[PDB]
Amino acid sequence: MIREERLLKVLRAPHVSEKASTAMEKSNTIVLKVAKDATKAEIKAAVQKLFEVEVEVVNTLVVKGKVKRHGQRIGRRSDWKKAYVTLK
Amino acid sequence: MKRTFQPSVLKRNRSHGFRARMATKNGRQVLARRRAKGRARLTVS
Amino acid sequence: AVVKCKPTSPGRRHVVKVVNPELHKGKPFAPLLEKNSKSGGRNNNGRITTRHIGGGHKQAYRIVDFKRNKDGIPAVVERLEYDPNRSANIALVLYKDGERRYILAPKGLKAGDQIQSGVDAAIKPGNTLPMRNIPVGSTVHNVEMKPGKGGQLARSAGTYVQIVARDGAYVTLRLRSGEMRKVEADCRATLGEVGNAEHMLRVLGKAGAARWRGVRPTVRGTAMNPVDHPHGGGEGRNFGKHPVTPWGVQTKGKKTRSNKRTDKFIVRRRS
RNA sequence: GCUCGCCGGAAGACCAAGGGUUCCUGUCCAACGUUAAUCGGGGCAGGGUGAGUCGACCCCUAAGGCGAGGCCGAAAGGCGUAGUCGAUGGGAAACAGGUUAAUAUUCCUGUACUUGGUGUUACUGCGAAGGGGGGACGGAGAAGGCUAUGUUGGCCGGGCGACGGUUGUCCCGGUUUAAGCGUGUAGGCUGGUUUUCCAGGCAAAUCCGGAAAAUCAAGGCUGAGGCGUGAUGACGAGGCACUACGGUGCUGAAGCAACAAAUGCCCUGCUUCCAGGAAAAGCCUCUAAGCAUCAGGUAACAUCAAAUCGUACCCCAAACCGACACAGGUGGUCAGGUAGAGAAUACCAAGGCGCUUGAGAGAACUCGGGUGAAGGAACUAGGCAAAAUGGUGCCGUAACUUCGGGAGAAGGCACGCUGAUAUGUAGGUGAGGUCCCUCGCGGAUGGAGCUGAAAUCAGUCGAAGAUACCAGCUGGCUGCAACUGUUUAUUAAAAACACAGCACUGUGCAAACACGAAAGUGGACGUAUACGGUGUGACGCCUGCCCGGUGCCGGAAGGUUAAUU
RNA sequence: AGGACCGAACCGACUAAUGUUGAAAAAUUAGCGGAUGACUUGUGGCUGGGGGUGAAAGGCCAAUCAAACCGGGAGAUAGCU
Ligand SMILES: [K+]
Ligand SMILES: [K+]
Ligand SMILES: [K+]
Ligand SMILES: [K+]
Ligand SMILES: [K+]
Ligand SMILES: [K+]
Ligand SMILES: [K+]
Ligand SMILES: [K+]
Ligand SMILES: [K+]
Ligand SMILES: [K+]
Ligand SMILES: [K+]
Ligand SMILES: [K+]
Ligand SMILES: [K+]
Ligand SMILES: [K+]
Ligand SMILES: [K+]
Ligand SMILES: [K+]
Ligand SMILES: [K+]
Ligand SMILES: [K+]
Ligand SMILES: [Mg+2]
Ligand SMILES: [Mg+2]
Ligand SMILES: [Mg+2]
Ligand SMILES: [Mg+2]
Ligand SMILES: [Mg+2]
Ligand SMILES: [Mg+2]
Ligand SMILES: [Mg+2]
Ligand SMILES: [Mg+2]
Ligand SMILES: [Mg+2]
Ligand SMILES: [Mg+2]
Ligand SMILES: [Mg+2]
Ligand SMILES: [Mg+2]
Ligand SMILES: [Mg+2]
Ligand SMILES: [Mg+2]
Ligand SMILES: [Mg+2]
Ligand SMILES: [Mg+2]
Ligand SMILES: [Mg+2]
Ligand SMILES: [Mg+2]
Ligand SMILES: [Mg+2]
Ligand SMILES: [Mg+2]
Ligand SMILES: [Mg+2]
Ligand SMILES: [Mg+2]
Ligand SMILES: [Mg+2]
Ligand SMILES: [Mg+2]
Ligand SMILES: [Mg+2]
Ligand SMILES: [Mg+2]
Ligand SMILES: [Mg+2]
Ligand SMILES: [Mg+2]
Ligand SMILES: [Mg+2]
Ligand SMILES: [Mg+2]
Ligand SMILES: [Mg+2]
Ligand SMILES: [Mg+2]
Ligand SMILES: [Mg+2]
Ligand SMILES: [Mg+2]
Ligand SMILES: [Mg+2]
Ligand SMILES: [Mg+2]
Ligand SMILES: [Mg+2]
Ligand SMILES: [Mg+2]
Ligand SMILES: [Mg+2]
Ligand SMILES: [Mg+2]
Ligand SMILES: [Mg+2]
Ligand SMILES: [Mg+2]
Ligand SMILES: [Mg+2]
Ligand SMILES: [Mg+2]
Ligand SMILES: [Mg+2]
Ligand SMILES: [Mg+2]
Ligand SMILES: [Mg+2]
Ligand SMILES: [Mg+2]
Ligand SMILES: [Mg+2]
Ligand SMILES: [Mg+2]
Ligand SMILES: [Mg+2]
Ligand SMILES: [Mg+2]
Ligand SMILES: [Mg+2]
Ligand SMILES: [Mg+2]
Ligand SMILES: [Mg+2]
Ligand SMILES: [Mg+2]
Ligand SMILES: [Mg+2]
Ligand SMILES: [Mg+2]
Ligand SMILES: [Mg+2]
Repeated sequence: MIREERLLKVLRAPHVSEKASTAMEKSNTIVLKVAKDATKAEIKAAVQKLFEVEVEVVNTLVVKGKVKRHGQRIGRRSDWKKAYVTLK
Repeated sequence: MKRTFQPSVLKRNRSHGFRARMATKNGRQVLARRRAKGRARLTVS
Repeated sequence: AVVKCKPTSPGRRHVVKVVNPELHKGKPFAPLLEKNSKSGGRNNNGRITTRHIGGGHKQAYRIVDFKRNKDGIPAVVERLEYDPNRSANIALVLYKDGERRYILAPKGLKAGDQIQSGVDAAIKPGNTLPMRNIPVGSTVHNVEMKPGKGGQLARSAGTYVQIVARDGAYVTLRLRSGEMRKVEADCRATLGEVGNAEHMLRVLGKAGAARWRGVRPTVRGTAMNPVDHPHGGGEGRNFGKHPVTPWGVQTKGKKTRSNKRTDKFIVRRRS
């Protein structure tokens, strides 16, 4: 069992996009931004506890952050983890 | 024509990487010199 | 058997092969194999320490019984085999207790021949005895230099030692070099000559045949520049110095033995 | 959008390496783009990478690295044992179809599979860091059986033709379907079983090895493909509804056979040769200490688990290495048609491109090409360059030779198309059918159909039939080097280096010798038929005289002679 | 069978022309040699500077080689310009 304190940190935000919207309507799959170190088991437990739904499966990927400019200055956005959470 | 730089990340890291530098006294002196100069990148790592 | 190749190509014209139909066509006895990876004549500093070594065919090491210490138990020769690691052939022998070993194949040994080691063994080719139990004038091979150490002398194809004399603790041996040498009489020896005496009649025939045996080309010192070799240099073919090694030591007659420890055992130098 | 051209063993497709957002969408055109740019690999913003099965990680080792102790070394350190790392190698498992603007063996649909935990039930000797087996291995060659794949016919749908003809021996298109599961075939390997015993496998072993009997002679292992099922499904030419004119949505025929056929598969095989061809784990099996009505093992069933990281995109290139959007460099995989021996070459398919300045003009001269009267090497240092030869079959072929060669010597003849032999032959393939029949993936016998050279004879067109592309110039004398190789990356490829062969010489093994203050290590797990050094350089005939000089080897009377005393 | 033969890939680099502020700090085009081997190639490893490695050209050791490169002695010294 994963502690509620952990579960309350792993889900960061719903990911809003055309693919996310399509994933919701066509495959009953919510797309979430999750903690970089979140495992599939933690994401599953967090969604089931906090959103009060039944998760079939979690698929995850790491989005590499884009290199960007802000004047004569190179920055990099952070890498972040995306979860495709298929609901029952 | 074949030029001199034929990149391999494995060879790069084994030849010049942080752990290769740390493995010898003289490599550690490289790191000490680069820290003393205040290099942003100590090694190819 | 010594077979001349027909000159169907220039690299074959001079080839003389030693073809032995008795040798096992199939694979060696796997429990007595070990890997033997190549050095290129380089030591643990990674430096070439013996020149002219490199490449050639991959070779598994056959564990050969040079000690021949399994006394009293008869063994039958199962088969003769090619050994890439040495000039001699080897014999897979089966002891009566089910143990198999490789031995150097003596001249005349064949599948079915019985061999035995020990003080009480018959004076027959392939039998191993302490040299105190071998008649003076006997031809032997695989001769130990220290008791129990394993044979070190007369192991190459066609080689053998003559026990010329027995004087108390020691036997005097005539080696293939012509050297007369004392060894302890407790040192073992195998009766007979090492087989495959035709080995020396082979003619490689081509450069590549030496390359297959892991011999890289020898470059003559006189073909080099002075920086590389004492013999190097000259406008045209020049020499004009005493022949030396690459390291400057005279290489035509200068004696290099310096072993005061072992001088006592040398009755007469090969000379 | 239509047309044209170019690549097509690539200039297509998929990757590794490397790069790192270059991917997709919207928007912008300052700069970047060798021009303009509405376009872009450019700017800006947003989106996009979904895995028990692919890869990494992981287990396992190679070379090699590191290395507790250790040995060695002024110090730094060096080497190395136990170990522990290290892939480029060994080790579980997923396929087809559908889908996004952009991912997909990852999502969806369908159908699978693997390993491990836990529980239940039945039954049971389990137990390793130890033993044995296995994993587990070379080159070449040959042939058979196959498949991928192609071709043709059949089938199904459509067509009836911009200009003579075209209801046909006519035209166009399609004719696809996996893993898995079941079956066990062409082929390959091996005698099988039981009992008894045992100086071997560090101890033990019921395993392996060995020995001895008896019995049976046919059991086992391995194995492509095929077939069945998977699939009453999916896909499907096209058609019909909608069209944001980008595409969505719906529906759906046939879906067979024959022949040809790989470099792929059977095959880690077979045959053969010498240069004699990793390791370790997973796996199988054996026991030891130990544990015993327990653990543990085996099987079935249920259940749970299989994390993490990579996944976009380029990848013979405008994204990598070359300062460039650079005629350069870069490993693997895939391999359609016609002709062809072919992965050559020509033309095409799928697919991809026209190379990021154009427009004119039609001078000299330069570059890259075409043709050339008469002559034909007169050119020139030199036939440099060019021209030429060029295929297959057959005929024929000198000196010399180490008897292999020389040789494709030289030189010559035939070659297209049509018809006939023969409505398509020799040969290959092989159905129905009929027999036998262990009884099927089976013979045997048939020869339907299919495919199909080569030849001869006769005819016939052209100047020319190896018509294009493609594709040896040949001969004579002679120097050098035997030969195949190697070399001055970037002005020298040679007669230089190497070479097999030869000789001299050292070297008795703790070898000589080499690397190393040393320990050690190479030499070599070799042992004088071996190893090092040197010179010579296949082979043939040979290799003369000189030991005074300088080396080397041996000697040691005498002379001289160090530290020391 | 073969360091066998002809010939693509692949590996080379004999000749010529071009190019020489190049398309390219060594190439392109037409020819040319090897093409089962002393072959070739990927990945990784080892050898280190009076050192390596070298079928030997003083070749090669990161466009550098009769002693690499980088930093230091260092403002070497320069009866020379
Ligand atoms: K041998
Ligand atoms: K030589
Ligand atoms: K010389
Ligand atoms: K050198
Ligand atoms: K010379
Ligand atoms: K010279
Ligand atoms: K313009
Ligand atoms: K995985
Ligand atoms: K991992
Ligand atoms: K018409
Ligand atoms: K499968
Ligand atoms: K099937
Ligand atoms: K992907
Ligand atoms: K790649
Ligand atoms: K000549
Ligand atoms: K040449
Ligand atoms: K003399
Ligand atoms: K130096
Ligand atoms: Mg899933
Ligand atoms: Mg993932
Ligand atoms: Mg040598
Ligand atoms: Mg030699
Ligand atoms: Mg020279
Ligand atoms: Mg010198
Ligand atoms: Mg001279
Ligand atoms: Mg002279
Ligand atoms: Mg960008
Ligand atoms: Mg784009
Ligand atoms: Mg512009
Ligand atoms: Mg403008
Ligand atoms: Mg852009
Ligand atoms: Mg896998
Ligand atoms: Mg060490
Ligand atoms: Mg220590
Ligand atoms: Mg190790
Ligand atoms: Mg490991
Ligand atoms: Mg690997
Ligand atoms: Mg894509
Ligand atoms: Mg093979
Ligand atoms: Mg087929
Ligand atoms: Mg019809
Ligand atoms: Mg008409
Ligand atoms: Mg092939
Ligand atoms: Mg992709
Ligand atoms: Mg361009
Ligand atoms: Mg380019
Ligand atoms: Mg290439
Ligand atoms: Mg083709
Ligand atoms: Mg082509
Ligand atoms: Mg003109
Ligand atoms: Mg012309
Ligand atoms: Mg003319
Ligand atoms: Mg004319
Ligand atoms: Mg004329
Ligand atoms: Mg003429
Ligand atoms: Mg003339
Ligand atoms: Mg003239
Ligand atoms: Mg003239
Ligand atoms: Mg010419
Ligand atoms: Mg020409
Ligand atoms: Mg002359
Ligand atoms: Mg030559
Ligand atoms: Mg040559
Ligand atoms: Mg040059
Ligand atoms: Mg040249
Ligand atoms: Mg030693
Ligand atoms: Mg010579
Ligand atoms: Mg050849
Ligand atoms: Mg070269
Ligand atoms: Mg060329
Ligand atoms: Mg040739
Ligand atoms: Mg050729
Ligand atoms: Mg010179
Ligand atoms: Mg250089
Ligand atoms: Mg110097
Ligand atoms: Mg000073
Ligand atoms: Mg100065």
